[PDB]
Amino acid sequence: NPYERGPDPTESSIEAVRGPFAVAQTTVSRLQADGFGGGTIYYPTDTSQGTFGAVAISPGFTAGQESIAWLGPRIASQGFVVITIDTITRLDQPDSRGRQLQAALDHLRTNSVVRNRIDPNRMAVMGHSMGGGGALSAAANNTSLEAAIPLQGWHTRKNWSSVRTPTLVVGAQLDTIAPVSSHSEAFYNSLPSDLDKAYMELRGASHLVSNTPDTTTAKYSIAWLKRFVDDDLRYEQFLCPAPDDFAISEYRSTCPF
Repeated sequence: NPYERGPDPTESSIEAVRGPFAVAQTTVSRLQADGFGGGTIYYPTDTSQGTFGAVAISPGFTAGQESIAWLGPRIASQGFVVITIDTITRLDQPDSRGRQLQAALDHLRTNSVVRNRIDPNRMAVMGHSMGGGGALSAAANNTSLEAAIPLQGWHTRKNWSSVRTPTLVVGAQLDTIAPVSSHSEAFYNSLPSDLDKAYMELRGASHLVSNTPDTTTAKYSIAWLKRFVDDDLRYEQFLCPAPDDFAISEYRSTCPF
């Protein structure tokens, strides 16, 4: 595997707030952003290992970058280029959020400080709430994307049988804004039964668990991005079988991957 970056993983390593890679950051202004509201790009300084996969993360309804900012460096320090985005308007709906994630990803292709540090062929999308519904429609409209991770996703669209991208559905057990029964789980169920997918439910969690550093969210997002953006078989051990995790209320997957 030429996409493997960094040492072998442990539970501590995926749980760390920072991985082995030192990180820096650029900002894309609202004007500099074609198709999205700007954002911050976190990237590893070490190029000696090779180019890195790319991830775009969208916030939720009326939310901005600060709701998801902690995910940027935490994930980038594992070996990824991560852009946390603002939306064009604060009221943008999930379908619009998917395009803004795709245009944020596209913007990375041409970014001066980043394009040499990116493998443009290996990209992923994430999002909280309507931004998670954002992530799903971005995958449903780009079968080349490598991973999709809706975090307590919200979407009026329940059928995702067209998604061909490995998808990790992170639900909050006590979510009342996007309850897992009619959102997260419904998304997982309607994903192709043949897809590499997994549903993970955080025990006792509210809708807002993704808006503050949550170690369970980060550690399994990292494993999922490693396993499927890098084809890094070293990280399958954390996904298959169900994590031995108390923070996890429920879990179903299509393991083995």
